[PDB]
Amino acid sequence: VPSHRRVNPPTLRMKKLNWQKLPSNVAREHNSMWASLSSPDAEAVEPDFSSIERLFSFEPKEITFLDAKKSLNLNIFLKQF
Amino acid sequence: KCSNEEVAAMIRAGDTTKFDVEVLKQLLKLLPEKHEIENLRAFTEERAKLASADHFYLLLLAIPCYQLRIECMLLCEGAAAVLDMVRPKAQLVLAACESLLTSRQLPIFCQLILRIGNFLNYGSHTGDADGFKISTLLKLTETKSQQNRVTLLHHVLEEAEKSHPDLLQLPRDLEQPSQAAGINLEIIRSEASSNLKKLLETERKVSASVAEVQEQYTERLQASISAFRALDELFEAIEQKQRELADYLCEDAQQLSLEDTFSTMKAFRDLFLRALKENKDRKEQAAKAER
Amino acid sequence: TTALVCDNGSGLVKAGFAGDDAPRAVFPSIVGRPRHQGVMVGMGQKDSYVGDEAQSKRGILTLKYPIEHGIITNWDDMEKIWHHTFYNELRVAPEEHPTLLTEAPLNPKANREKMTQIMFETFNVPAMYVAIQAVLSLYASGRTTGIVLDSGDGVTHNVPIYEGYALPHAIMRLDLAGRDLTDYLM
Amino acid sequence: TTALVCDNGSGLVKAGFAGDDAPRAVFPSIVGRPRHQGVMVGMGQKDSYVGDEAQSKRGILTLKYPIEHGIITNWDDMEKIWHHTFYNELRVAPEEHPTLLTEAPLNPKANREKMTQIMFETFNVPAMYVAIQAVLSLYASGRTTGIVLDSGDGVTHNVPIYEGYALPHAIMRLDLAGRDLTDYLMKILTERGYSFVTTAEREIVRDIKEKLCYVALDFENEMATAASSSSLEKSYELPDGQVITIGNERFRCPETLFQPSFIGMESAGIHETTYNSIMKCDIDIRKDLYANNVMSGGTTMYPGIADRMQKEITALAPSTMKIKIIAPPERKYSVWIGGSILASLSTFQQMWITKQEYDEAGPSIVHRKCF
Ligand SMILES: Nc1ncnc2c1ncn2[C@@H]1O[C@H](COP(=O)(O)OP(=O)(O)O)[C@@H](O)[C@H]1O
Ligand SMILES: Nc1ncnc2c1ncn2[C@@H]1O[C@H](COP(=O)(O)OP(=O)(O)O)[C@@H](O)[C@H]1O
Ligand SMILES: [Mg+2]
Ligand SMILES: [Mg+2]
Repeated sequence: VPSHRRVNPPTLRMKKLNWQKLPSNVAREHNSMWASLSSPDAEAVEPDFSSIERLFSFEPKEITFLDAKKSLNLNIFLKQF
Repeated sequence: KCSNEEVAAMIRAGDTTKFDVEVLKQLLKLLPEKHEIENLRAFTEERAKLASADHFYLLLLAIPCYQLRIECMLLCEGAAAVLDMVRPKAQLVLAACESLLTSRQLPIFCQLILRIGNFLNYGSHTGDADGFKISTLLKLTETKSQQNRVTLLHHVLEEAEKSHPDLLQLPRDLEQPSQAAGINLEIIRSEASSNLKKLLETERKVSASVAEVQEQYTERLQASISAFRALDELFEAIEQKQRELADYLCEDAQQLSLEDTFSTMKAFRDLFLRALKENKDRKEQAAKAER
Repeated sequence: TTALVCDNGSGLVKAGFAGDDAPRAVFPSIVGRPRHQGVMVGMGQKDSYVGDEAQSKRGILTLKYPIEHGIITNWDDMEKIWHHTFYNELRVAPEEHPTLLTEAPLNPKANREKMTQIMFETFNVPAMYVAIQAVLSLYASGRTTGIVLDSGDGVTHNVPIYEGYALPHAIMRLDLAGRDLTDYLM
Repeated sequence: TTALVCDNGSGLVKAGFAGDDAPRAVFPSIVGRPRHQGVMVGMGQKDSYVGDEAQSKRGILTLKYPIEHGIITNWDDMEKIWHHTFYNELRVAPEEHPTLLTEAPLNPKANREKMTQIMFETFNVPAMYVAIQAVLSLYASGRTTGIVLDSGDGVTHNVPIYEGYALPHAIMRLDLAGRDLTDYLMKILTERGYSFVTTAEREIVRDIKEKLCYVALDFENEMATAASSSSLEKSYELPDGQVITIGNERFRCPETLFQPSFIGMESAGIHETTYNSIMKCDIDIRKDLYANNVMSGGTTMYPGIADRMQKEITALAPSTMKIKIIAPPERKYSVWIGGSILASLSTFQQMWITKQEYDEAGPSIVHRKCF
């Protein structure tokens, strides 16, 4: 029934926002921030979920077991012989 | 750069222009000792034969209640310095709490952040929540996109530029909340309480002193005690607004709900301006690349 | 593809292909403009001789060096040098070949800016890189560390290099090289 | 009898009569030798120009600094400096006037031996005194206690003094001052295409540093402002008539004082030197040093150094107590002013070093007499 809880589900898997969840009874208190926002008369901005889905979703090859720097030094070392 | 008689008469006259905190601290650290005072009082010869140091000490001994007068100089300049450093900061703290308790675009902004967080964490235990703590605004920059360039806060201020730009007027309400306190309020509160106790002791000593010291210094002592009582009333108002801010953000008052909220909110407003700046730089660099 | 190395030195430009041990096109960096009066009709004679052509016919030419103390003075002359070494000596299209450039230490940065602008606009390349000459001199020796005293034609500079990392603050420069020795011998 | 105060600093020798406010003879400490050939026979072509003559005719002179990193290296040049500052500048006999002198902290003892032997054998005086520069700077600040960051031309040393007791263990020294800033400014001007390689050009770059450079309050904001807009660019006229214009080099050059990794030194800035000097003191007296951060030396003449210094200490120190920076406008000559304060005192007659003390105890009584 609140406006913010009306969430369309994402098709792709979204990256998780990490926060500590407030309990719903505490946030709906009369002195709280969120009692004014659970009313439908407040201005609830619609997020663009398509953009969030777009941005926040999840020769032969010389195979070497070494990093590029040590291979570079070894090649510079070997070609002087 | 003057004689012993002029600084002696300036100490007696109550003039504080050439007497700041450090000079009076040196003078109190170069107070005469008991045997020095007794030897100068038992000095019976010609006082021109003494040094200028001993002549200055005899001029200092000639001043009645001279140590109490020097204490009055030091406490007046110290009380003035303490009020000048503490009172605009305490006024900024009171204005910070007053504009934190009431805000216009901040419910719309935190409702939008709650909608986006409910979209991101849908199906989890944290999702379908009616709210969050004030520390989530620090944690807005933690969540960050595929390209590792745009954070969640940067994305929110990017979309808020085109949709609802009144959120860009959000730091205008938070400028008296901005810059926090700078220092801990309890330490300068203890300094103000110690200064008020010292000034009350000094007024009791002046009331025990002669009428010359009373007419010279009692009105300054009364003005300083009145200003420090107004400062203590301001501290009590800050305590009341601290309890109001603790009940406003749904946190218990036993934890630090005064300075931590100022630091969290100051860092969040700096991240707001920094995210605005980086999104403007991203838009300008994209425009330059397009050109 | 096969990369190019073009050491654009202060007195001689040494260009050639990567993977090779001998530079294919070694030619001096001069621009020879005629100064006397031509009397032949038939054209043929250019208004600017570049490279070995200016060396061969040098008795009727004013020779201008575009690079002075590791700093490109006349950019049009150095563009002509680059055009000659790309199109006449080595004869390669610049937009299909990687090309490695060299630069002296402690240079003015706008010289590097203008070389980057010419190599990405005029002779636009698929890729390029600008690197310190003493580092490449140490890489020729087969060793990773050491000090290189590179004394070219405009700049004599000392660079110490530890583990492939050239130490920036200890690099020094001296504007005394082969052109000044030539002037003193003159 | 009027005494003489003569700070023989690394940068400029500042001398004058005691009991006064300003030094009469301020001149740089250089010895200039001609490197070319003389052809014009006559007119007093003297082989070694000293001081202002070496400054004026500097285009044909190799200039040598006798004091390098606060240490008198060349001694004959320093004798020529003393001869010029006594005979030509002040024009006074040394044998009828006391002469106060100054010295750097943690100095070698044989340096003090040699200065005492020159001040009693060559330039004979009735009396003389050697004092620490930070102590005289604190005296000219009018306070007995405080911490002094003295940054000259070679040495930036931190000295805390509590109630006249200069704490020896807490004194430290960082070899980064004005000549290093001048050499770095020579290095970074070559990015703009201006070459300054000679010692004559060092005075021109030093004048650029004196006239145009300033300490940034925030370095990264000044990078952003300099890269964004060319509003902070400033033009300077060379002695040959050419005009250069410098941008970020006005504040990249003093930033070596806060970031010595620019010239490649592992030690941190002067703020960390001040703070690590403060933890070497007793915890009772640290509160007084926080409110009494005195500066001296001309490397502190940049007009943004106080607020940046207070910001750096307030970032470093705990914010529970008060931080204050003592930066008087005449802190360039505060070494000389403190010497003039100390010379004309009635008590200071009994701490003079006489010739009889010299004859009895060698040139070595300065160790047991002074701190
Ligand atoms: N065999 C040689 N003997 C002496 N000097 C030479 C010789 N070969 C070249 N040089 C000097 O070196 C200069 C070329 O040096 P070079 O390695 O091309 O420097 P850069 O690459 O910086 O131009 C020439 O001007 C010449 O004076
Ligand atoms: N107005 C100024 N602005 C910036 N730097 C200055 C200024 N005046 C002097 N300096 C620098 O500070 C030094 C001043 O010398 P000083 O500290 O009096 O003695 P010394 O450095 O020789 O011990 C000079 O070397 C000069 O480079
Ligand atoms: Mg070369
Ligand atoms: Mg000095």
